[PDB]
Amino acid sequence: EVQLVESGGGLVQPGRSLRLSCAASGFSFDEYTMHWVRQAPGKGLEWVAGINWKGNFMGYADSVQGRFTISRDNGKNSLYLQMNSLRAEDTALYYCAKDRLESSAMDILEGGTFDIWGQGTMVTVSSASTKGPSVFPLAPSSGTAALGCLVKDYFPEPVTVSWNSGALTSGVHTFPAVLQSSGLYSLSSVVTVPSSSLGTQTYICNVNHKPSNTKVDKRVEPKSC
Amino acid sequence: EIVLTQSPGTLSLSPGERATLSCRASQSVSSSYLAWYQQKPGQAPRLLIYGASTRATGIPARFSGSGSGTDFTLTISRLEPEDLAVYYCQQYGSSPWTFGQGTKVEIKRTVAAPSVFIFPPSDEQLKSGTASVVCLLNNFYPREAKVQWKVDNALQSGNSQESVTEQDSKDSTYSLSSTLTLSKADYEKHKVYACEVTHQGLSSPVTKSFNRGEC
Repeated sequence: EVQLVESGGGLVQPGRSLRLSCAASGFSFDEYTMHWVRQAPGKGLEWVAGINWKGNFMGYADSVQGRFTISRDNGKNSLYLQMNSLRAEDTALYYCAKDRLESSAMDILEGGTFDIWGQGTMVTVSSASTKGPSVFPLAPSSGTAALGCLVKDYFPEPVTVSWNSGALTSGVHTFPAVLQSSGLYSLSSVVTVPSSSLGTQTYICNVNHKPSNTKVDKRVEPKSC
Repeated sequence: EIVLTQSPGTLSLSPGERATLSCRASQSVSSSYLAWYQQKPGQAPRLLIYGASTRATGIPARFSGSGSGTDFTLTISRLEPEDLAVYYCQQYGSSPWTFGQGTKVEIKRTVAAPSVFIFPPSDEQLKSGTASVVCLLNNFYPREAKVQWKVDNALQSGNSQESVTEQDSKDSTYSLSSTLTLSKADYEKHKVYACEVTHQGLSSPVTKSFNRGEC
């Protein structure tokens, strides 16, 4: 089975460096032009750099010239991207991508369609410091009720939410995060339930924010008066 | 540089209907070197078409491409549910290779009015100076909805943000949250918090509300 697996992404301050790698298996890696293609959050795709099978012809997007370096190790079936002098605008999910064309050689960077892609590795360039979320209950009250958890003021993306350690999945909505004017992210996760269940059943949201190693379990129960 | 302009921004189509997606280039794309990709949320792009008209291996026959020069089209002859995605065109006739900005294909279904819920700030949040009030719209179609905040009957502006889910894979509906953010100081100053919802599936707007500190 064909695999491309990227790694090396993370949060870095502007001006600093990162090195991405893409490890390939399941095909003759040393016979193809390989590429990096990036996708800024909410945006479209942009070719970043490419390198021919032999690794002697390479090309770069204008925006990363002088800053990024693509290279390959055919013995390790691996592709790399050295990224120096990172800027906020370099923030993106970085995909490793295989060219469709088996190489015609004559030593050139060519091709231009990508038929196999990795899952991508996320790069965030910012002077903002990692910050874990505060988790607040969205309590139900008064035949369907709703409850939830507010996951507020964290950085950077992403945060994941489950309910009852994965046991509650139907009726759940975990919303896309929004960027607040503070520069921090916030989202809510909700679930609709039969009203009668409010007295009978326990609801706990499980919040994970990997960048800050923040794991929070918040029991959500009806409010009284 | 070759700029690719896709249209429309969004297509809404019932299953079985024809999807026609356009890609226009700012200069001639040499040798019809134009590709189309499908991208679903959380997933990497998938190559559908290359050379303007050639289906990639494994791609269903309902996908086809045509065109040359500056005008190209992707056609899905009869839309399947799983075709909900963003579609991107890409030229590789001239370097640097460039992509269009995408056309989103969403699935049309019958109108469904949202159920609406309102959440006051928790006492835990209140203990530290900020109050968030949340309005939830559940399981609705179409996407377009108006969600207005009223505080003691005064309509709010500029102090709320919305977030919308992707279309449900099961029932093709959306859900939406609107979040009103106030300081704890002015939160405690007011009594009646309401979200008013206007939607095609509602004969008149629906309001959910709570009275601060009450039950």
